[PDB]
Amino acid sequence: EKIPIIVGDYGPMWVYPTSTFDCVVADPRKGSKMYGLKSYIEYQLTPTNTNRSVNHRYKHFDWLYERLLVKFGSAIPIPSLPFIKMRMERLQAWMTRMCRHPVISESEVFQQFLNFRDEKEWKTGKRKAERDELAGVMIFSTMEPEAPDLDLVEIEQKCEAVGKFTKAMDDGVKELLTVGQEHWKRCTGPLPKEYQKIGKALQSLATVFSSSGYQGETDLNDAITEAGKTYEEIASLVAEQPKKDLHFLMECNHEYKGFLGCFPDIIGTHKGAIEKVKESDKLVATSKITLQDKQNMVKRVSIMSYALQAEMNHFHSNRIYDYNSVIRLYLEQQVQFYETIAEKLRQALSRFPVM
Amino acid sequence: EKIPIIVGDYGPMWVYPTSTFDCVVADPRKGSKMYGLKSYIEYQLTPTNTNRSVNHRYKHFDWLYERLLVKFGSAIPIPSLPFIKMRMERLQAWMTRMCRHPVISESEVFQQFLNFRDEKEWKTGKRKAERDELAGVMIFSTMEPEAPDLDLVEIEQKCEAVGKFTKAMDDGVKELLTVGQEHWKRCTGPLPKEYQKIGKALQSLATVFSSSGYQGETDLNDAITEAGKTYEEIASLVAEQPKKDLHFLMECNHEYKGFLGCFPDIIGTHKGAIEKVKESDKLVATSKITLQDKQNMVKRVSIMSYALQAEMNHFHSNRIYDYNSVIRLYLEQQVQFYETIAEKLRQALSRFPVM
Repeated sequence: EKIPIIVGDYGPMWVYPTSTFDCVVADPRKGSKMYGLKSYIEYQLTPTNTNRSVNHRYKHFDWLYERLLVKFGSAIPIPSLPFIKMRMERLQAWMTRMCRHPVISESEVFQQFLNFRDEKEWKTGKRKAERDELAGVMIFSTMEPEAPDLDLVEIEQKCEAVGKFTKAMDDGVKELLTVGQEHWKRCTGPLPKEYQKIGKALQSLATVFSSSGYQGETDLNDAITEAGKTYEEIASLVAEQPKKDLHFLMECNHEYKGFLGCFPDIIGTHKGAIEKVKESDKLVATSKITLQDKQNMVKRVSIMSYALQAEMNHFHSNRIYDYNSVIRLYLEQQVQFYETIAEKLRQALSRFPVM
Repeated sequence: EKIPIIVGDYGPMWVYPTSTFDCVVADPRKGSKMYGLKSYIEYQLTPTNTNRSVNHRYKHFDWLYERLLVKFGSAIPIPSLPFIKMRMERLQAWMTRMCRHPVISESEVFQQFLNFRDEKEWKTGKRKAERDELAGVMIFSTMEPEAPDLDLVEIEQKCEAVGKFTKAMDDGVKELLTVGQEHWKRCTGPLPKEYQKIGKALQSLATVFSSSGYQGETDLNDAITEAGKTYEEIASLVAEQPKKDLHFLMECNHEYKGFLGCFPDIIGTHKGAIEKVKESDKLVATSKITLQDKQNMVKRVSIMSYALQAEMNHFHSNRIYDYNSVIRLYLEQQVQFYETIAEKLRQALSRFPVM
C-alpha cells in the first residue's frame, strides 16, 4: 500500500507500469453473459488484464469518484463525471483516464471496483473503502520519495509555479470553451438557417422563371433549382459539422477544466502545510508544539512537494499529447469539411449552361 | 421619331441595332482633356460610336432619369439610380443598361445628353426635352407595329400574364434580397468575430503552455500559435468575402427589383385603357363619346399591347442571361473561397509535430 515517487529526467515522478492498463466500458445487453435487464442502466467493464467483466450502475461510478476524491484528492486531480450514447462515451474516457493513472489504477479501491466476483464481495469492498482512514492529507503518509528531503525554499518555489501555471491554464481553457460554445450555437442555429433560406430563395426564383412557360430556359432554371438544393444540403452539413470536430476540441477542454478545478484545494492544502512549517520555530519556542512534531511536519511537507511535482509531470505529459492530438484532429476534420463544401458547389456550378 | 415594333420568333419585339451601343463612365481628372476640378463631382462619358466625351454632374443623371420616366414610363421600365467608387460602378451599369435599350438609346433626349458640343447646346437640349409633350400615354402615338391590330381577348390575356409574372418575380427577388442581406450582415459582423475569438483563444492557450518554461514543447506550441493566427486570417477572409460574390448577386437583384417596381404603373395604365375600350360601346350608345374616338382607343390599346410584349421580350432575354451570368459568378467565387479556407487549414495542420 506504499506509493513510490522517484526522480527522473523531469524531476519527481510516479512509477509507471511496464505495461499499459485500460478498461472497456460496454453495454451488458450485448455481452457474452446472460443478462437480466432493469432500470437502472448498467455498464459492463472489462479490464485489459482479464477476461472477467463486472457490471455497474451509474451511481456506482459516482460512488467511486467520491471515494477517489476523499482518498487521493489532496494530491491528485480526479476528472469530473459526465444522449445515452454520450454518457457511455464519457464514462469510457473517464475510466481510461483513471486506468492510466499509475497511482489510482493501483489503489485497492479502484481494483476491487473492477474485480469483485459476487455481490457479497462488492458490498464488502465498498464498506472497506468507505472506512479507509488513509484519506485527505493522511494520504501523504503512504507515499515514499526515493530521494533526499527537499528544503523549504525549493518546496515553496515549486508550489508557487504550479499555482501560477494552473491558474493561467484554467483561464485559457475557460476562454476557449466559451468562444467554442458560442460558435457551436451559431453553427447549429442561425447559420444553417441562413444557408437554408438562401437555397430556398434560389429555388423559389427558379420556379418563377419557370412560370414564363418558355421551354427554352428549362435547363437554365433546373441548374438554379439544383444550386438552391445544394445550399440546403450545405445548411445540413454546417449544422452537423460540430459533432465531428468542435465537439472533440470542447471535450478535451472540458476534461482539463475538470482537472484544473481540483487545484484550488490541492494548492490551498499545500500552502497551508508550508505555512505551518514556517510557523514551526515560533510554535516550538512557545511550547505550543514539540520538537518531534515539527520534525514530522517538515518531513510531511517534503513528501507533499514530491507528490505535487510527480502529479504535475503526469499532468504535463498528458496535456502536451492530448492538446496535440485533439487540435490535429480538429484541423483534419475542418479541412475535410471545407473541401466537401467546395466540391458540392463545384458540382452545382458544373450544371449551368454557359452563355 | 417613329418607333418600330416587329413580330419575331417570340412575338412582338423592338428593332435592335446591327451593332451594340455602349458608353464608358470615367473620372474626367484622368482624361485626355484639360479639366478644372470642382464640387460638384463629374462623370466623363464616352459613347462607343465616337471619340468625343461629355462631362456630367450626378444631378444631370437624375434629370435624365426623370426625363426618361416622364417620356417612356408608360411603356418601359427605367432602372433606378444609385463609397464613391461604388457610385461610379453603379452609374456605369445604369448607362450600359440604357445604351443597350433599342428604344431609349435612340431617343433624342438620350442622344443629346451624350453628344452636346457646348454648354449652350446642352441647356438647349435640356429645355427641349423638358417641353416634350410626347410623354406618358402619348408615347404610344409614336410607336408603329408592323403587324395586324390585336383583338381585345389576346390583349387582355397578354396583359394579365405580364402582371402575374412580374408580381411573382418581384416577390421572389425581394425574398432573395432579404435573406442575402441577412447573411451578409452575419458574415461581416458576428461570424468573423467568432473565428477571431477562437484564433485568439488558441494563441492564448499556446502562450500558457509556453509558460511551462519547458523547452521541449516549443514546436508543439508554435504550431498551435500559428493555427490560432490562421483562424484570425480566416476571420478576415470571411469578412471580406461578400464584396467578391454576394455583392454581385445582390446588385443584379437590386437592379431587377428596380425594373419590377415600374410595372404597377405600367400595368395599371394598360388595364385602365383596356377597361375604357370595354366601356366604349356603352359610352358611344349613350352619346358620351363619338365613333372615331372609340376607333382611336381601340387602335391605341393594340399598340400598347405590342409595346408591352416587345418590352417583356427585352426583359426576359436580359433576365435569363443576367441571372445565368451572376449565379455562375457567385458559385465560382464561392468555390474559390472554400478552397482557400481549406488550403489555409491544410497549411496550419502541416506544421504540427506528430506524436
